[PDB]
Amino acid sequence: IVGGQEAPRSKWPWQVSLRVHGPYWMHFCGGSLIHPQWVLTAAHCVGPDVKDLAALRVQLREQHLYYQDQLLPVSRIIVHPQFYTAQIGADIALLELEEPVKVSSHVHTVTLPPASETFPPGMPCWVTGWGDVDNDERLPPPFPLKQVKVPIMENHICDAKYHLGAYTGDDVRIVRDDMLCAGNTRRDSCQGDSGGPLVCKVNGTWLQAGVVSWGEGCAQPNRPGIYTRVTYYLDWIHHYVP
Amino acid sequence: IVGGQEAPRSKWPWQVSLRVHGPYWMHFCGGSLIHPQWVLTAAHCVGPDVKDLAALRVQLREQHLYYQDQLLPVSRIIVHPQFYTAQIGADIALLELEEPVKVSSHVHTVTLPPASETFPPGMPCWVTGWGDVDNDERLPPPFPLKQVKVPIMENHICDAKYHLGAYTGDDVRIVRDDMLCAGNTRRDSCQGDSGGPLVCKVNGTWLQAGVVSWGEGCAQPNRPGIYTRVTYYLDWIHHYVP
Amino acid sequence: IVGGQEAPRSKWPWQVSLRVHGPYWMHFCGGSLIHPQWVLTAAHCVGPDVKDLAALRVQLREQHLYYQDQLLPVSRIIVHPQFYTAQIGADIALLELEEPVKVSSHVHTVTLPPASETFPPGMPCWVTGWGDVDNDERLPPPFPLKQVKVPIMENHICDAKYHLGAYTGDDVRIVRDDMLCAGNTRRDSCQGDSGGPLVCKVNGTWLQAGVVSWGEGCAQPNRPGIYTRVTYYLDWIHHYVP
Amino acid sequence: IVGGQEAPRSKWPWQVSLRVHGPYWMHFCGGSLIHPQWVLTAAHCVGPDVKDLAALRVQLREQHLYYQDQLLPVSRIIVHPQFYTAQIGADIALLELEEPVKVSSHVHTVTLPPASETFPPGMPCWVTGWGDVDNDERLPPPFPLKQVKVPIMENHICDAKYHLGAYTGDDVRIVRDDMLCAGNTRRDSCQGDSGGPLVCKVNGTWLQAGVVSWGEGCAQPNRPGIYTRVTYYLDWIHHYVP
Ligand SMILES: NCc1cccc(C2CCN(C(=O)c3cncc(CCc4ccccc4)c3)CC2)c1
Ligand SMILES: NCc1cccc(C2CCN(C(=O)c3cncc(CCc4ccccc4)c3)CC2)c1
Ligand SMILES: NCc1cccc(C2CCN(C(=O)c3cncc(CCc4ccccc4)c3)CC2)c1
Ligand SMILES: NCc1cccc(C2CCN(C(=O)c3cncc(CCc4ccccc4)c3)CC2)c1
Repeated sequence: IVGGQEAPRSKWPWQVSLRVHGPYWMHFCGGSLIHPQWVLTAAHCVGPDVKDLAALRVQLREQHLYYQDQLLPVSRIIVHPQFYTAQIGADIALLELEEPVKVSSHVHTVTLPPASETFPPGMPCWVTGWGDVDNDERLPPPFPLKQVKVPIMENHICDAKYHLGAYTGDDVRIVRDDMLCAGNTRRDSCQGDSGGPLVCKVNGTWLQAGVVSWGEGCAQPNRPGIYTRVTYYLDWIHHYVP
Repeated sequence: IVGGQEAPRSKWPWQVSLRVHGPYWMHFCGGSLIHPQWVLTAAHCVGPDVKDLAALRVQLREQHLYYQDQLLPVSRIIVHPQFYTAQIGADIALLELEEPVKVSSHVHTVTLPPASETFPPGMPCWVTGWGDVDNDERLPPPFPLKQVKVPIMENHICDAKYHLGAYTGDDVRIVRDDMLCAGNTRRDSCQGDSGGPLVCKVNGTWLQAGVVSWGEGCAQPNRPGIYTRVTYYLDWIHHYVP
Repeated sequence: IVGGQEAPRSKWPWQVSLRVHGPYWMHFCGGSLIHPQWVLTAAHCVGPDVKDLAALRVQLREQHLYYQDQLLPVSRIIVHPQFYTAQIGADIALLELEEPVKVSSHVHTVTLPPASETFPPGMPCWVTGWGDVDNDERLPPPFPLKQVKVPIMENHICDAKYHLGAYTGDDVRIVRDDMLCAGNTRRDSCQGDSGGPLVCKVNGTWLQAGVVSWGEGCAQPNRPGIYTRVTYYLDWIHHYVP
Repeated sequence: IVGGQEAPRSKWPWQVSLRVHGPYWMHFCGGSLIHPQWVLTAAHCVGPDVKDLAALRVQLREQHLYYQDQLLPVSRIIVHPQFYTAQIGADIALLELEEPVKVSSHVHTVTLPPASETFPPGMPCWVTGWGDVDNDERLPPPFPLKQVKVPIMENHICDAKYHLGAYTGDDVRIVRDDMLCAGNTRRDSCQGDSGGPLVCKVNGTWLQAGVVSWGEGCAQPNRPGIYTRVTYYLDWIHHYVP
């Protein structure tokens, strides 16, 4: 997270951290609990090449990374078949936990938006995670969960901005229909935040609008962060999670 | 260049090296002289973001990099408008030299192929360059030009090979129509070879069948090197090169 | 600390962490409370060149680094004058806290030995710290205070081992007289543990035998860890600590 | 070499490059030919631990490193028995080439000073080598041999300068009697240059005053380069070298 602040212990109960096995169980991406038994993440975090299930762990909300670890096993990794890279799209994936989670005031699911949600500029939206604080800048220890309120920019506008300073033809889409943009040069997502959520407060209720996906750097001029648009994959999500 | 060998001084008179301004004039991509005044290269070497002509220089066929440089200014950098990433394709570009090269026996153009040339499996082709001798293994000094013969593989088979060990849907194209595959786990192009030439001897003439573009690692199982298919872009090339 | 285990919360009440300001108050060396107002560390940790006092802070016994920091200012940095490098000797320094520690049952001073104390082989000695767990292997998060029981070795047997595989003359002393040896290829202190304590239980009492100084790598064959002999520098210490 | 410039081809016939075996015969230290069959160098380049002779190669004078190699095998490595670290002293060594060198104009020996030579405060002395052009800054390719003229600084004046801004006692010498100082904040030797010669022209004859050995950084305020005083080790050298 570039900008923002440490989340209060009371915010973002659905946030999780993905851990890969090695010298220690290192965090590599974020995610969200969208069902007692399913975590929503970004496909690039776990693909496109097939990974070893035994080398992965899910960690639920934690105010400080690694300090109160209760690693959970995963029985399935479901990656969207249309995925190869985040620029092409379909950067979305599911982790079915070996066991369901006992919900809490501190840890519970996040609501997926209705299929018609669009999230126009102006909506209060926050992206959260334990990722870098700036290009090539690691989140220092104790690794507090960070949050930052980011502005949503219309797709067609964001697309045109990505073409700024590039050789790419104005009529060839960079920011696709299944993607969403948010952030400016002071507020953004960054490596390590990938797979986590972008949530907006809609009608007195938090809705997960996107999944941290990619972008040209973090907080750079004319390069807002790109998120996998949740609405574009509800059909797919629902094939697996109740 | 993975495997293969240092190239005889009389072979590959069209090879060029692209240099960026810095502590010194560092090699960052290969190229190929296709007209006394034009260099063919890979778009990802100079894009998708536009860079400053002043930071770029072109070095003609040299046996040992940096050994006896004779840098040449560039007047125009022309990138195919359909380019954004190598996985998406259209990874091709043209560099206009401020001045037309005096062709000799040691340095001259390579022939472009006719739109019909498919270059099927079994054709003798060589990739040349000064890139890494293996994944994360730099070409050691005195940095000699390397060559390695590579077996070509039909697009459809190469594409399916790339699905082996991957979550990508079998019906989702990974290797595209504007690309060409060649190489194995012991002979391949690699980082730093990008933008250079893949030439096949066709009925008496060396023709440039491809532009080194990308792949998953170098000489990795089921991951041959991917090249931009020169025939596909012949129309685009001729719109600028006489 | 190489080998050993995370230390229970009750043991090592004297352990302290030294911190330098940067993105965060990063730990860089060990240290030990020898008086409510004085911390004993290694000269190499804070020397030989003069450093800005506003750049240093001290942390008393903390189970996991960074977790619950209570950073303490420092008034004075006293380095043995005969110190230049650890191989030469006199790797010992004193830190004067801005004010006395409210000594408690959990965090309190360690006892310095008598000048006559020798701490001979087969003795029960221990080293504690937050340093690397192996050569080029940082203590993983959440960084718990580690401890390891190490076997003391006579200074001359140690010097002999250090000459094995080296050009240095047999008659030339590597392990000097103001130094002490402990450890093997399975247990040893390492970078990050410098300045920390080596304590030995003598007739029902814990006595600080040395301060982590140097060695060739950590837990390497024929290369026991080398400590600054505290008995050697008592007059200097007493000259400052009441 | 910090500051200075490339050496004309005619100068420094005695300079040599020491190579270690790896992906390629990598340069690691400089050296000087003092006998058709003997090379003078620093002991820290090849010690304190004993090295594998099959892994070492010597390269006589080269305008450009690696471009026209002709590696010569070594039959013996003589490290001064008093050596352990460069701050302690005796940073000198001898390599005996397997075969006597065919001496000429382009490449021949350097003259060692008489037992009493002194080299007074501020003399035209030169240091040469293929090392870093600055702290953490490498010699870019094609790695031309650099030269730079450096002022001598009497040892007492130098030692005092090393004490400025340092804790070490004024009566404890850092710059030792078997050492010599040269250089300033704009001209100096650096990592990679170690083992190479420092020559001072006295009465038409170029004499080697020292061996590049150590210092605090390169060309740092109040920290001139430190060299092993040749005159101090003449007897030891002649015990081996005719
Ligand atoms: N702030 C949003 C965000 C969130 C999480 C991770 C990233 C990271 C994605 C990878 N990345 C690239 O710049 C990047 C990597 N690969 C491809 C591209 C697009 C093409 C490109 C390449 C080079 C220059 C310009 C444009 C961009 C760093 C930020 C970005
Ligand atoms: N052997 C031919 C060749 C020639 C020149 C350069 C490369 C390099 C391209 C970048 N590269 C990647 O692995 C790579 C980088 N970005 C994206 C992908 C595709 C998606 C992917 C990512 C991670 C794992 C599997 C697949 C692959 C290293 C080799 C390869
Ligand atoms: N396991 C004991 C221990 C405890 C704390 C810190 C260290 C570190 C000191 C620095 N270090 C060196 O190898 C080292 C650094 N500088 C100098 C020397 C002595 C000379 C030398 C150099 C190279 C090889 C052999 C001998 C050794 C790593 C371990 C070691
Ligand atoms: N310009 C002279 C010269 C020539 C060749 C190589 C070096 C290198 C020696 C190692 N080095 C150190 O800074 C260095 C390494 N270890 C020990 C010391 C002395 C003690 C010291 C350490 C840190 C700060 C101040 C003083 C200094 C880099 C330059 C320096």
